[PDB]
Amino acid sequence: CRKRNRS
Amino acid sequence: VKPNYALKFTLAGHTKAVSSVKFSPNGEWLASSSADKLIKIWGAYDGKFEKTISGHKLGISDVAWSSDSNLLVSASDDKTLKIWDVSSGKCLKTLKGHSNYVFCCNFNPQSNLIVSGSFDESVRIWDVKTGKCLKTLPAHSDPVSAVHFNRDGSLIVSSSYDGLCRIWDTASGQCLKTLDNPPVSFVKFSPNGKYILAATLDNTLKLWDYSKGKCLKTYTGHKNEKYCIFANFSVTGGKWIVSGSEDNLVYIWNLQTKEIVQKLQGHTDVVISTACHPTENIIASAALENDKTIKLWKSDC
Repeated sequence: CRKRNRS
Repeated sequence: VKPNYALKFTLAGHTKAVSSVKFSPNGEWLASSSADKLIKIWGAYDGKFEKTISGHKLGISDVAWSSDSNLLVSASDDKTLKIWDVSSGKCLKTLKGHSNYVFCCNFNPQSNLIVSGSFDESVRIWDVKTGKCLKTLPAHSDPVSAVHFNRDGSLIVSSSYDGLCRIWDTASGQCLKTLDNPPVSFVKFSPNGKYILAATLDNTLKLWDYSKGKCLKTYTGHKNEKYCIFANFSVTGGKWIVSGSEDNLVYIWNLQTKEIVQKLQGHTDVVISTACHPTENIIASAALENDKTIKLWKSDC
């Protein structure tokens, strides 16, 4: 999940 | 005064975003983790592919080496960490306990303990030999972006999307210090354990005096608002700060003067991870889904 922009 | 990093090798083979690259302490290898669920081992000096290590059921956000370069630990979205024998590629232990994605991990210098951070907002401390969870810390109120031991192992620094950087006593698991409150997306101790380098999602890196609780240096010019990008101290030649960036560049700053001294161009997506080789002036960088490669860059200084 480091590859995703967390919002 | 300034380095002259130039691209020497591009390492292809992951099939999704690469999340983390790390050099082994003995300098021989680069380990990479990816969202493709795989760990890959590469020769640090020639980029030669060595092996693929498999077993996680979902992607991996971080990988870390033991002190003696013989083990790896990986943090996955499958809610586990895995301890690997690098020589055989075999999974030695699966660390179960987190209730959400495991995002970050590290051995202590003794390499008898692993520290982990998760989307479940906790930091866990694990026994390497048995795989058991020794301690669960209610460390933060949002996902834990980074965990790191200091050079004698007595401290852990953690960071989180909750805006906090905290320092923990390893032996007792109790908080020693808490440092606008933008999300803190990365943290690590300096080599000498006197400082902490912290990235925040406002395009800023800061060098903190741990004991003093004060900010000594700030590094800007790059882009970092969205992703948890690794940052490094480079010490083999000139004393630099190195970080990836969301404009697809690797940035290198003069640690003391805070000036940008180089920007490395070639990646075609966010540079999510950089690492500095322990003895040679070599940087490894890795990028997300539109790129999926690792690059090895070398400098004279």
